[PDB]
Amino acid sequence: GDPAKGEAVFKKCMACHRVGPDAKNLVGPALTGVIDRQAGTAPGFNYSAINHAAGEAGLHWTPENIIAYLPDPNAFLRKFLADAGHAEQAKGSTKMVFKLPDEQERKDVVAYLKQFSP
Ligand code: HEM
Repeated sequence: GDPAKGEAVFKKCMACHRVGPDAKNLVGPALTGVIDRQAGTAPGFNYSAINHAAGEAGLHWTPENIIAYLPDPNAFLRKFLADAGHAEQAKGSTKMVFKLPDEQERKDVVAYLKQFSP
């Protein structure tokens, strides 16, 4: 992944997300420090039941998980919960109504996000 190109891909995320110092929540949660962060734990953000449940079931945003998540957020979260033994909690839908199908763009945007996490 190329972080330089990733910054350009992030333009597709900026309508709802912010990264950087004192980044604040908007329609979506701040993404500073999201790498390896438990899903649904960004301070002050009101998550969907499914995004919250996935984190409680063990979902952490490793680079691999973000890459697999971006092409279809709902599909990823529902499968994660089912595989974990919490299928009953995968009936809802995530508030993130956006998809990034292209593999390269996904790799690059994740490379960019890694710059803002330990
Ligand atoms: C390549 C594009 C984007 C990236 C990298 C991205 C990444 C993420 C990630 C990793 C999460 C989970 C964060 C957490 O659990 O703390 C998330 C949640 C969310 N994103 Fe995005 N996002 C992108 C674009 C968008 C856009 C454009 C929108 C909406 C038009 C959006 C709205 C949201 C919302 C509302 C949530 C919370 C979902 C929920 O609570 O169910 N995202 N995003």
